[PDB]
Amino acid sequence: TKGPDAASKLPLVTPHTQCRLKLLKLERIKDYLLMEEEFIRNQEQMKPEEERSKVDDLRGTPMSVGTLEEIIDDNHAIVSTSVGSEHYVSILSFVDKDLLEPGCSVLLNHKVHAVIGVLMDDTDPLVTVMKVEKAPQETYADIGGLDNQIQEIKESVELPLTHPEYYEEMGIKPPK
Amino acid sequence: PSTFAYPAPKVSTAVLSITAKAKKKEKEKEKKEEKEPEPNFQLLDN
Amino acid sequence: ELSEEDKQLQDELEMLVERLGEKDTSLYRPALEELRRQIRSSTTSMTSVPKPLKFLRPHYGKLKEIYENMAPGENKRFAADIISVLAMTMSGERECLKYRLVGSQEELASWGHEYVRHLAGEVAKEWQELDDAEKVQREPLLTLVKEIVPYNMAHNAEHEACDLLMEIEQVDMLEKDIDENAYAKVCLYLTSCVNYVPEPENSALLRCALGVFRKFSRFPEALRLALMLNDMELVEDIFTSCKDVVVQKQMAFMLGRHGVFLELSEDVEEYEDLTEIMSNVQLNSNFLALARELDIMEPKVPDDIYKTHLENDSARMNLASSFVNGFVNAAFGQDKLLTDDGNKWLYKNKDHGMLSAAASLGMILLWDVDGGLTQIDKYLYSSEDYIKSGALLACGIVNSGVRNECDPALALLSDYVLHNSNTMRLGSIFGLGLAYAGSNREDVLTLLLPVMGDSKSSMEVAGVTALACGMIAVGSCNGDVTSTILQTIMEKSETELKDTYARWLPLGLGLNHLGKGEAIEAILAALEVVSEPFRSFANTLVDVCAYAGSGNVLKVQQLLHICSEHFADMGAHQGVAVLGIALIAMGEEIGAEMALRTFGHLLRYGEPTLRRAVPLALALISVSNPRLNILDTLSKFSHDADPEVSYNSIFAMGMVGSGTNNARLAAMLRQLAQYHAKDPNNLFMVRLAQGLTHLGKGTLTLCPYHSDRQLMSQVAVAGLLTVLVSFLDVRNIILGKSHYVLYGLVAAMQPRMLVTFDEELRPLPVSVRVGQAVDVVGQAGKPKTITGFQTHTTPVLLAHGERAELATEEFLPVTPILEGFVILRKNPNYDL
Repeated sequence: TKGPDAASKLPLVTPHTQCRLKLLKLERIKDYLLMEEEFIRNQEQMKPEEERSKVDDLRGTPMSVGTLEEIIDDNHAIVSTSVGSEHYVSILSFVDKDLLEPGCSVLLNHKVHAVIGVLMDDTDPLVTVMKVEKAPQETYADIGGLDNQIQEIKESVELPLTHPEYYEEMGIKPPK
Repeated sequence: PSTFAYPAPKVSTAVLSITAKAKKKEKEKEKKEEKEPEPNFQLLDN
Repeated sequence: ELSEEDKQLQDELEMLVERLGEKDTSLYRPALEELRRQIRSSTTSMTSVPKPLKFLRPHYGKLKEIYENMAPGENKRFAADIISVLAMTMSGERECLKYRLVGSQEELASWGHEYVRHLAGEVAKEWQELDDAEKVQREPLLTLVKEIVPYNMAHNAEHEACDLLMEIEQVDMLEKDIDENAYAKVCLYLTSCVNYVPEPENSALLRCALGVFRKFSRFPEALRLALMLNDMELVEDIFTSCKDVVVQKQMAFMLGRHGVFLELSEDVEEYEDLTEIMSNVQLNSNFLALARELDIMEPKVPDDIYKTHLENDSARMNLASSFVNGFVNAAFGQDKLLTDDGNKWLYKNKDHGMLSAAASLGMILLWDVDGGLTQIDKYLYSSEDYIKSGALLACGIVNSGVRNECDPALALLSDYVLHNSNTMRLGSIFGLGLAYAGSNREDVLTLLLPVMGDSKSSMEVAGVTALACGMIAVGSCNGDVTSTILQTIMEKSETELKDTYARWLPLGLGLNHLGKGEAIEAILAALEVVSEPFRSFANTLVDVCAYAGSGNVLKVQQLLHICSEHFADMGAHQGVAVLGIALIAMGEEIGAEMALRTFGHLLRYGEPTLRRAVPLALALISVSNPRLNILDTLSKFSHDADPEVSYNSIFAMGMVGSGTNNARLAAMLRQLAQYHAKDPNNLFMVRLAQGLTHLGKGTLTLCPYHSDRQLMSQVAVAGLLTVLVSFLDVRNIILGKSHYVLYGLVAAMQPRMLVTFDEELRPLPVSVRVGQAVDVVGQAGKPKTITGFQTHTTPVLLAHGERAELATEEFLPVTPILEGFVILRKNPNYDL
């Protein structure tokens, strides 16, 4: 459970009448943003090895990604190449014999196929674009009326996350 | 004209909100705080 | 192209511009009169593109020069008006402004709303470009702002009206032009703009916006601002000017809720009631009163909170057991473990364990100098008299947040502040600081003076000692206390500094300088004497305490630099630095929410020392505020590998959920307990986090902000700072011998309630539509300040960020902002 990767919404500037209260609030957001950029950039510059470097030498470049299918011994597993073939590759020490699970997408050495790393987070590009990063900009105050419809849609998707006590204290399972 | 021969031996972010106002007010605080005889006559041994 | 009307108008204007070629007598008066009519007619119309300005694309060079020669009298001026109006459409500001400056006067209203505003901008543009080098240009520009500002006041353009004055740097006139139907719009605007505005304009705005509240006899509103500027004199005048006792009574209840005490002269009627109200003696009766309606008088026990049934006696966990029986049942007036068999309970705590348990005895019963002090009669004189510090903190803690005329804290504590035993003194100075936090009383401050110079006092005695003095003179920059602190801080030796408890000495310096960044230039000057690291460390930490809640992006940029640096004597300076951003930025919501992003970056791109402070930093940003994004952020680091980050994240969660009874935070807290069951250090504080999340069964908030989150509570910001910085080194301080420091929060502990009373103080249950507060700034009319309405029958509880409005027009509250205790005046207008 990586946790909720909620959208990234910059705070909201209201007044909207284009008054100086608006300019100041946008400036404050900009000021911290300029400050925040400063830390990111000034962290790479202000910021000026012998263990991992050995590992990267065993792996080499590139590293194939096939699907694990069986952990024969502790140091042997059968990995299916990216074409649907099979291979009785060797499980090296640096790999974690724990995260290695049947069905997991394993990183394979290119010359002599041998499990070298477990590639979690291999979700398709076709579903990793399905995730909303930049939150839309229409707050519940932009929707007029629909108070009966909104409440119905706020008791299944918002409330069951803020005040879970109400539902579990009553025996319901939040409408889903 | 001279001698020769033997040779040799972050960023300030804008923050334009109050950067200038502080700096322009800071300067005000600052105001309140306030060969002709050369070698070529080288005395050189043989 | 054009039409018969448009093409002809192009010619008619074209003829008029052309006819000014020569010096004919019937060419200057006649033509300029025509341009005056056509330009005036179109410009003083609907927003229609000013056809005269679109057709008229001529050059003024011929008329500008002859302007001088051609009748420098009226005929000269007339040309200026025609060229001036044509300038606003084009980009000739300097000339565009100076034409109305020198040309014909007439009146601004005659041209058009669009023109007026454009002159408004240029006037502000010129005034800003005009420095103190010469006022000769200022008198004319100042004259313009005399007329234009009244123009906006009438035309719903107060925003531009306030905006226009703010640009000039001078905003006095609003006092004389605000109408009974405008002060709300103008007064609200300044209060909203004041926070963002930098020094010293922000301070000037507060008084001016405060002044406007004066001209229309809206006394309670003047109170909120008066404290915002944190200047007592203006408070005393309003105190004096309030010929109405009822307003006098209320403005004392807001004076009390802020913890502000002004010696009341006997000339003021009902001095005892005002003194008792200001002394906060009536608070205990309400709090117990609140409980009886809410039905929460029954005390809780640690076992139920932890819910041992669902999960799949060391001295430490006993402390966590002792603490939870503090905060959780604190201020309820009764505990089921620390009041009956306490001798048995404490005896299973070794020294510092006894200290913590005894202190909770006083925090279990706050705001009762009698009941608590009588619940303070079975331990302190313990066979292990070491626990005397424990009840001394309880002795001091009980007096914290209140003031009794009999001065109990000094009496009992004084006789033991000189007690030779080091532990006996720890409770004395610390407990005393809690009791009189922000009192600034010269006696207690003086009596605390020898503690600094008492060499026999151990460093741990000293560190609390400087902290104790700071908590008393918080936000006043007391010359005597500052001198004592400033004199004491210099004398410190280098070797003795290297200890952790010396980390507290600078803290006391700042706590005296909370909320005044102008006077901290000197205090940072004096500290330069001492040698590093603590010279730099104190400098930063003293720097932070100066700018508590200022919203100064400059200091934040300065503070962010320190955290940004990548260096052990440099890491203490960093750790206080990250906590610096949290304190400075936590005034405005716009900035404060942004500091979260900066905090997050400091964790992924941070280093050991920084990563420990970030979990604490988030704690101050959203105290008693279960924002899901922040609470989630603490969790994902709640399992971190570094023990310090894991603890700090767990403590932050406790603060963020302090008194909120957030079920998710509890469920999140419970799951962590199972994960960290092995490590006593984590389990102790994760259990502690569950303790803070139930502060007063949720009937309290440590939020340092009152008055719609606008009025800062100075004494409060002192407390949280002590524990938070003290948490900058948890293992030596928290995990070490100093479990008692967690009682530092008791200074800011306040109640959150919605009990409505009749005019006679009887609970008047009034339908109060209470929901998320929504800003009314910039919204025309009577905008609804409450959204997500949920009608509650008062008394009611307002989770942080909530506002309550009297849904019945039967009553007209004396103070506009319904927080704390409000005197509801029966509406004379309402008719049954």
